[PDB]
Amino acid sequence: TSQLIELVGFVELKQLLLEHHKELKEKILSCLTMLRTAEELIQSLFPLLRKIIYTNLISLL
Amino acid sequence: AFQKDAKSSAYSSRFQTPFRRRREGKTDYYQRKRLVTQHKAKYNTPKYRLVVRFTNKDIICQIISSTITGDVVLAAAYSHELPRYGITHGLTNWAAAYATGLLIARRTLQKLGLDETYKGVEEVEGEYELTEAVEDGPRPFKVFLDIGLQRTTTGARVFGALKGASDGGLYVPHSENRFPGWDFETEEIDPELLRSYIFGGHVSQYMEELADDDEERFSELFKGYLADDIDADSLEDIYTSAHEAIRADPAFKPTEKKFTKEQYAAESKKYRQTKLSKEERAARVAAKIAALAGQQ
Amino acid sequence: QNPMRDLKIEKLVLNISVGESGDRLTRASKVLEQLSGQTPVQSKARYTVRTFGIRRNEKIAVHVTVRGPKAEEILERGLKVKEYQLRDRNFSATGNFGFGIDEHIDLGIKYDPSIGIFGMDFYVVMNRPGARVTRRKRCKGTVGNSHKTTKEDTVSWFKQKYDADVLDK
Amino acid sequence: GKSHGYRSRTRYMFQRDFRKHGAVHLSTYLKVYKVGDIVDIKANGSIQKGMPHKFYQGKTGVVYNVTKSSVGVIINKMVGNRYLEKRLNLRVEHIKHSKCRQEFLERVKANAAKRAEAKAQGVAVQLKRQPAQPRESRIVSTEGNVPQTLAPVPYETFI
RNA sequence: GGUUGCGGCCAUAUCUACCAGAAAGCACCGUUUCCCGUCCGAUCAACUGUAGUUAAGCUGGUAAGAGCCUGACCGAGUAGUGUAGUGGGUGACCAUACGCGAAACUCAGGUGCUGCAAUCU
RNA sequence: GAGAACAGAAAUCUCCAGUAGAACAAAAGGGUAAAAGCCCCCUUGAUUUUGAUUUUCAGUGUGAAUACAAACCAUGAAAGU
RNA sequence: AAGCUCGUAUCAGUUUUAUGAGGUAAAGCGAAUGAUUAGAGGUUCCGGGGUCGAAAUGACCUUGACCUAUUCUCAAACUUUAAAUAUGUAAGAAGUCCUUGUUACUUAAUUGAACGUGGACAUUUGAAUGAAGAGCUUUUAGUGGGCCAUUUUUGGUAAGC
Repeated sequence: TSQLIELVGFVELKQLLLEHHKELKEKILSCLTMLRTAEELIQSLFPLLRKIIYTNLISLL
Repeated sequence: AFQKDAKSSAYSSRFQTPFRRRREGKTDYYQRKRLVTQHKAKYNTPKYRLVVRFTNKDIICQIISSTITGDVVLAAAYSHELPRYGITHGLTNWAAAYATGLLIARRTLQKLGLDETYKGVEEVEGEYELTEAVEDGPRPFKVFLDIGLQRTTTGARVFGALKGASDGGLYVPHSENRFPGWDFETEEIDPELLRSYIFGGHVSQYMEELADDDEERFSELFKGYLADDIDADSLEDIYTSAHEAIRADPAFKPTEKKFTKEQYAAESKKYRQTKLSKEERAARVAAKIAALAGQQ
Repeated sequence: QNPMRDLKIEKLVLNISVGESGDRLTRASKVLEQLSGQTPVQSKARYTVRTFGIRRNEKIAVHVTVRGPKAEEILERGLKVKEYQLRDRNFSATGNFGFGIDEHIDLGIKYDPSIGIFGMDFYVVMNRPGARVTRRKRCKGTVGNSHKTTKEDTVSWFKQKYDADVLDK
Repeated sequence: GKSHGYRSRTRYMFQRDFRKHGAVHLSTYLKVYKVGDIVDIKANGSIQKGMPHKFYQGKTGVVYNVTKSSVGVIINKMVGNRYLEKRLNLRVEHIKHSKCRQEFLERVKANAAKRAEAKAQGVAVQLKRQPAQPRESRIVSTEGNVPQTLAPVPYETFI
């Protein structure tokens, strides 16, 4: 449903995080930093292995 | 439970009860909205509905005209009509409701102008077909229903009551997706298995596993049938000859009656109490200021 | 009075909390299956926790509800484990009761090291005939006061048949 | 920057109704109105799709059609002196059931039996009821009720 | 008179704490070969009318209960508002003549009503 | 609020009380309970042609809403939308 | 100021009938704004910086965000929605009752509704009934700079606007 992936994207919410937890991971880290718990996010990189986004976020936090 | 919470007196202000027919539960405004009430494209029209209520699988059929003020019952078909004919028991099945639908299609039809018209078939085999009404004149009659609850399922005496009425001249645009013998997979219809629930083939089928298998409930279940000598193919003759009693005299003959509303108007107030006026019961009022609520 | 206001068990509901999904849960499930013959049901985490290590909708626990005869067996069978001694709490004001057991083996059931060792709890909800009034579709009602299951009434019931002991104050 | 474009604008009126309530009272879409039922611009609280001035209030035209929306009416815009043009009506939330064509037809129309009785009786008809003529000299009594002379209480000086 | 299905009626019903229920008419309980519906035959669906039962629900009765409603020259011909008017007054206010005219508190009474069909000593 | 094998004031399961501070597409507030809502299953009438009416208006432009008939679909045991 | 077309012909500073419309009262911040308050006690290879061992996961502090254990629960005038007291529209030859036609709507059913004709309710003909005229079209001039008092309403920290 990557369509609605970008769906929650353009959106998606804290319920959007629920939908996300129900490239591809481009939209991934996208709404990633979006919702940005951070633990969920480390595990995110987890399920993972985008890059730029993550790096920037880490540098800013 | 207000012995623990104990609400205040200001809490009861925005209180609003529903229907009398809601608490006790009798009327619904989501099915009746498309049953009694209707757009003014038809205006004043005696939309007769068939009220069906199977309690303990007991045959109950009621016909009430659609009126906003003052309902008038046209006809009624209960379970105290089959013992009158000759059918003792076995009136709680689908075949009984099937014969009831045909019986109500002759009793109500008698006062519905003519009785010769609106028939169809009398062979009774179980086949999905449409009744051919008389061209130019007698339009195909359509009977309306009135239930409320009862889950949408297959093999219902309530839902199959229209099927029995469909063979009585009553033309209703129904389907065949819910017949006892229908496959959920494909869209094929099997009239062979359908016939089993007409002559009581499914009833005698369970009896075959009682004289060799289930012997414990042999003396318990099926007892009234042995009293009328029903065990062989005599059960089939019951529903078969039941159609002959339908065209006999559908005038609904009253029972014993014996003294209606006259001599039986004095029984309740013979053991219970009543809310008598305080002017006569001053002995109980003056007793409240004595020791009941006046401290000894 | 009493005729027809006996005191059947409505249902026994065994329940296994497991702060995670995966093998360790499908194994808890396997336990409840072979023990009930019924295929058991999974429950998702309601919110996310972190100090419990769970996320919203994770699948975190299985359970299974069991009714009539089969109920009484597993009741007594695990009731054994508890040496026929509950406590004065354990019983709800609305007259049901429960207990936990750990080690689901202390009641029949072998070991199998590729299954592990799980607890053995489950609640027992009691009722009388005519419970249906509060439960059917049409004319749904609430059961009359002098018909409701209570703590007094259920404890006394337990103390009797089973013979088991109540305990505490 | 602003709030328009695709689907926005109008941040002055933003929903429903109340009053009686049972839906809108489930009998609006059922019954079809005819000649007499006026759909006064009622229920505009949530129906202000181009809200008019506060001056337009009270005037009424002539009903000629009943449908989904409302009936045709006029509002003699008494601005300055005479009345301007225009017609109005109202959406669907302003659809009512006027009782003016009810009570008036249960008092005058109810006395139709008193009209068909003059030629075979002797005049004295019509429902032109008398308003309230002053009472003349009536006959009263005294025995059974002893008169009593009252007096206002002496209001003293106090806070 | 009572009871069941189907309406009108929307606190004049429902809730806490009790009592009554000979007949008829409901419900609960029992069954799992077929159909529908679950993690669980509790609810729903299907089948049957032989067996525990006035135990639950409904109804009725009991009540200076609670809540709500009706009535009264009880509160109160009140308060507020309108018209007219050369009364006092700096402002904030307080009256008379001629119409209309608040709520709550106090007191008293009632404790669901009704049509059709069917059943019932 | 009252319980329990793994398990603490939070997680899983069960029961009781309970006339809506909720749910019901954006930010928000009354509704309504054998729900007008949510979930599962079943889906393409959220699309086209021919009329009329309501608010603004000069019985306007644009936009939006309500209510029929005449083709073409879906859901349902029936009555319907 | 200058014209045309008509007649039982335009209604009302006083009294009865309560169907619509509105955003001032109540509530919430648990996805919208704001004055979403005020502290203490821990844990450091490697969240980011020093001193001291040539070193090795040898050791020891301070200065910012959290968790556990408390308090308040966010002003009526940010927005949307939503009441009592109140005010138009309703006033019959233009309408109603009894007998009777038609059609492509409704119904099993010349039944109802909608749509016609004829007769009666005839001086109490649909509260009371004051009242030196009514409707439509066209054109021109002046005016787009005043003040004060009484009653009602908002604001109103002396004198006072």
